[PDB]
Amino acid sequence: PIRIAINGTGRIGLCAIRVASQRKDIEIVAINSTAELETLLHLIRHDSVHGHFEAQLNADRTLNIGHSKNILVLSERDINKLDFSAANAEIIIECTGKFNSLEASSAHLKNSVKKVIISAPAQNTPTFVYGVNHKNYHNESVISNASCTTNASAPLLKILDEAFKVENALLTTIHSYTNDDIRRARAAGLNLIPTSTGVSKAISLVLPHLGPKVTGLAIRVPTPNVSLVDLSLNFKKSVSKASVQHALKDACKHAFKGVVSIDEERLVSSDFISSPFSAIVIDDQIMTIGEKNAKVLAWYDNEMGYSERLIDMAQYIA
Amino acid sequence: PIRIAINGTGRIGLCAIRVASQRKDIEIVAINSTAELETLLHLIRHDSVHGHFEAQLNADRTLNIGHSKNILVLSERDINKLDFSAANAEIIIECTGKFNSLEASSAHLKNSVKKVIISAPAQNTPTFVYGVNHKNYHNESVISNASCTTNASAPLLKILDEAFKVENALLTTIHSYTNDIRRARAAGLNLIPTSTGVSKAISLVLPHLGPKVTGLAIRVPTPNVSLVDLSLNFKKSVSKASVQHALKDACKHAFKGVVSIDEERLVSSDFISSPFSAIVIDDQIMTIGEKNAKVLAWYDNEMGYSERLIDMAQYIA
Amino acid sequence: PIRIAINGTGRIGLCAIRVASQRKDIEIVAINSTAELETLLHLIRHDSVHGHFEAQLNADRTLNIGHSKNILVLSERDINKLDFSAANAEIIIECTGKFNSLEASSAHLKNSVKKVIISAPAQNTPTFVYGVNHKNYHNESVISNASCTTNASAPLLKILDEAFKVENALLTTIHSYTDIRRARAAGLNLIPTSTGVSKAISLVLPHLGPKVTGLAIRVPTPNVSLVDLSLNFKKSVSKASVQHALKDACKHAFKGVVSIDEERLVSSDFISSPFSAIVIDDQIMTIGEKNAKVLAWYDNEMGYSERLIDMAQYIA
Amino acid sequence: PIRIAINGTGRIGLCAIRVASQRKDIEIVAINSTAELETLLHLIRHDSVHGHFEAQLNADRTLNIGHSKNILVLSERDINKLDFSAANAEIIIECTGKFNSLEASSAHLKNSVKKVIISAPAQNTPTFVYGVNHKNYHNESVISNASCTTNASAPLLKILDEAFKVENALLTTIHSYTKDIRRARAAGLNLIPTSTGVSKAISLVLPHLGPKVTGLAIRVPTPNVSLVDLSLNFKKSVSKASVQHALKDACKHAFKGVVSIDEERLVSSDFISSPFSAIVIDDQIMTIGEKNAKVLAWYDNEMGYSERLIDMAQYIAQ
Ligand code: NA
Ligand code: NA
Ligand code: NA
Ligand code: NA
Ligand code: NA
Ligand code: NA
Ligand code: NA
Ligand code: NA
Ligand code: NA
Repeated sequence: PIRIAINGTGRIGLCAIRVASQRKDIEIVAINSTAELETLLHLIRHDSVHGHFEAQLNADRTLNIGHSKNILVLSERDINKLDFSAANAEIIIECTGKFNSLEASSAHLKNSVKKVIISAPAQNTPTFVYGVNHKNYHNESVISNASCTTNASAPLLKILDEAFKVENALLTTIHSYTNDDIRRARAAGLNLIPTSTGVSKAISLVLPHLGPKVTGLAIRVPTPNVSLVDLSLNFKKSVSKASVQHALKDACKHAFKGVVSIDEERLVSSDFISSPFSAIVIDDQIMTIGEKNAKVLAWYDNEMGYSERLIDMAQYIA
Repeated sequence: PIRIAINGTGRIGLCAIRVASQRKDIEIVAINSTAELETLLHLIRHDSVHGHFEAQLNADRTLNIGHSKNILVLSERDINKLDFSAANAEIIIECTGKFNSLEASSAHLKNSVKKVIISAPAQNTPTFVYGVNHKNYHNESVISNASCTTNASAPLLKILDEAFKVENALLTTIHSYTNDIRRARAAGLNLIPTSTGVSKAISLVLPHLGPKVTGLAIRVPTPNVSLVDLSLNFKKSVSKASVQHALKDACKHAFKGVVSIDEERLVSSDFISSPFSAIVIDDQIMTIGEKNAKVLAWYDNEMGYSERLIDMAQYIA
Repeated sequence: PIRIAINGTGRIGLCAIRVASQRKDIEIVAINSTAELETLLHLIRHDSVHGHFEAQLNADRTLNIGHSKNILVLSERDINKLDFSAANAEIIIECTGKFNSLEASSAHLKNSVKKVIISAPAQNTPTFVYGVNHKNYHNESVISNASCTTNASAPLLKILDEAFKVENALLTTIHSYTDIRRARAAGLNLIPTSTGVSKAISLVLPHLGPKVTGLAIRVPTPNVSLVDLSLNFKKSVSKASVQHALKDACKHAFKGVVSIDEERLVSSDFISSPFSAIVIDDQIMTIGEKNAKVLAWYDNEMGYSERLIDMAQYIA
Repeated sequence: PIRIAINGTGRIGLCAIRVASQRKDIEIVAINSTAELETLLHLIRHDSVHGHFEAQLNADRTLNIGHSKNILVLSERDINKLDFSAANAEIIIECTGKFNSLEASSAHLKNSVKKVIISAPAQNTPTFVYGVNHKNYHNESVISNASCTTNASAPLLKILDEAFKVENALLTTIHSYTKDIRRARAAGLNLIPTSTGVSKAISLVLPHLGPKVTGLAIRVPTPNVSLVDLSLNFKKSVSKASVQHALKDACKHAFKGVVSIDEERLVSSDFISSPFSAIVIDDQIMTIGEKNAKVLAWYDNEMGYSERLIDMAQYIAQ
């Protein structure tokens, strides 16, 4: 199996642990956490959003979770002292948020450690979204998995561009913040909060030909975990509700199998908690206006889709 | 004063009462409510969103609110028995939700009662949005004030069409719901996509634009303050600054008192009880390519609409 | 298998369907619902709180759920026209809220149909709480399963009275909900409400009911509620002795009914719990010789619904 | 007027600014904040809970709010460098949460500074609750105003003890929130029980009662308006009517302006911004047996406490 270590046990790290533990060709050899061991085990077992999970402590105080039966637990805040090579980790999943740059995360590249995947946008760092541009990977030692919002948006842009040619698009993310710029200085409270999110630049990293043609924003909403992306697109080729439906359905069967899904059951946001998909298209709400414009909406769990792609990327770059 | 009666004391009726009570050239002569007198008084006085409000009972058990010092309180569910004419009302603000059609609301027309404004979309009913097409009013006896969502989106459409010529637009309403199979879902804390007939609603007040627009709503569990998100494609070229400038200029002139601009980077709860039909989010205006813009605006889904209701009452009188 | 019908597909009716479908000795033979068939199916399959559940439609348009393979679906508002007898139903789980009285629910009784359990407090109706007084059943044909609040509090009152002898108690239910106060917007408010605790407890523990009273505070969270008992006892208590008395009851007389949380969990961890009450072990406290505070969680749909079916199996 | 300075502009410091600005015998001469001046002015003016407030910048970059027309704005994190004496401050309202101890806050006692009131429980610090034990104040230079919870419960305990003699009481605080493993869980939408050292807290202000009372808090995800729920056992026999009368009488007399009664059957949101330490829920008072009662009371988590903080400032200045 591919030997990985997870650095950081916030929400993303915890979800990565749970996801990676279920992949038969992964072995988690080490977790580094600011939490004491017993607290870490509690947090893995009990989750306000994703429910209960099986995890045990071995007699030797390693963790035993799924396929990963011998997980060393560390608690070293100083990246220069942290030694994942001693656990024979090959791939570091960097989930602390304290090293989100090429230079900072490169400090992990010690002795036998092969690669780092940063679970966030990272300054000066090659960025990949599984299903979108991962096949452009060329042995880079330190990469970014972008954001949950880009992982939802970028597949949809790619499908729709390949089918109808995107001339321009406007994206609104409805970002569910319950479990997650002067407007930031206020209590979130139960407010709707608009925020700029650098969509164009973010898309440019993984779809360089589209980034300059798209922009948008986020609206933060006090609901839990499940977010929605709202794409308003202008295409070169003429479109209908049916042709757009077909292009998305077909991609989910083929090039985006396991990454994009379609909801034909008229479900609501809570139905997608813990979904593994990067995006789940809201089929019945696909609409067109004029010859060349469409609106496409898609759900995503802002933790689980991203975490599944993070471990997909680990498997791929190995 | 213009003598009005309010039928229904749900959320819109209550807000209409509060608004009307503060207008010097309005007199609320009657309120018909399914609530008992004392309950009605409590609901007028204490509001979980809009706060506390001064109201008294007179000795003779009429209500006393602001400029309306002698409001008769009725409790008659049958519109054919209901007689607002006994209080010399000239205009009905129809807020019950039970008579949202021309045929049904025409039952109000008797004796002194010459006009009805329905506080909702209504079948076969002439529909007006103040600032958008109210000047086309031609003495119709029963009209609709449309919805809160249309009152926010239609002004923005008209301003931007006049400036840049709308070719197409997509409108997402983020509809605050704290106060179709998806509707069978105990909303809980769900986000809920909903079709809303945007094209038809806009066609009623901007016939030239209705066919060029569509969209939807996303119901969200926050209170009162909603947002509309317009994605527009224009004939003329645009920029953030030129869109900003067109909206700002409209708020000084033809949409004064109807559309406002937020330049202070506020959040939703800052607009609770706002009287505007829409408050443009200045800093979040954006464009892409030569011809496309995104415009967001806030609105309180009760208070903007209720202010317009009474504006329309004064105008049609 | 014992053949039951569910009348009403609100929250409690849906949860009773799901629970009953997983019990091998129960066959659901009919459901009556104001929803159209396809909508009912959707609501059984998809739940904003309890998650996704497997359910299928047969060719003949009966439902197939768990051990209940051939469920007749009805839609009849008139209790006199409605006939669960045609599916050979012995017991009705009455969950509409429209017939919460002995007189009203008696109309179910016809043919195969021998018994009704009303899923709420019902006027003039023999009331039982499983593990508290169900063994006092003497074949009554219409019974009430009381409320979710009483199913949580009555077991705890019984355990603690037997151990230490209740002199008096005050109960506060924090009731998760996602009289002029009822005209006020739910969401956005803590709402105190009287709930006739004393009377409700008197129905199932007649000696205790007069010694207790309380109220509820309605809070905008989903499903998982808490009961907060402040008790004065004749015998002396400590955290340790109270803890021990509750723990022992969970192993013995209240096994499967009351549980203890020793893991310091929070409310959302008990969503879908089958227990009538889960005691919050670390938050038990005493003061003076004679006073204790005991908290317990409960899912206000699932524990109650498990009890509903438990009671069906018992009175059969 | 009494010259005060406010250290810290979190929620409590912001409320203290607004309350103090409206007191004719107070002058706020300085505010120390981690925020830049323009951001502070924004936070004072616009509040998600208490609404909009008038505040202006003077030409000389002081703030002008209510009776405080010349407020100096500082941004010094190091308490040893911070010089409130340069603004002739007499009373420091210590609202940062970084110096909640006698030793730590005594660093404020420089040059012309006369007194410090800490807006939190503080280690080794004389603690006072206005209306409960403030008349026991004896010139102490550093004091604590306790917590918002204690400010609600202690007045009720004192009133009811004086009337009927508390033998024992059990207190549950329903705390509206917008080592203890439960704190490792993002609050989220959860109800969260927490031990809160009620007995010790009460002991500080009512030493004779602290040993007879205990309790806990349940954290609930509603904004600002909290409830205290007291279950009391008395020496003297009580009735609903006698308990009602005792509370009503105290609100007219010894607790005028501190405790009030709600006879209008209102709900939590109706008390947002209330200045009272506690608002008794009159219709929900109940007794059982001869000697036991339950009493509930509302309070705004911020405003009641902030009003008392400035009341205490005015009191100790004299
Ligand atoms: Na009517
Ligand atoms: Na105009
Ligand atoms: Na503004
Ligand atoms: Na509006
Ligand atoms: Na008691
Ligand atoms: Na304390
Ligand atoms: Na006072
Ligand atoms: Na207080
Ligand atoms: Na005062």
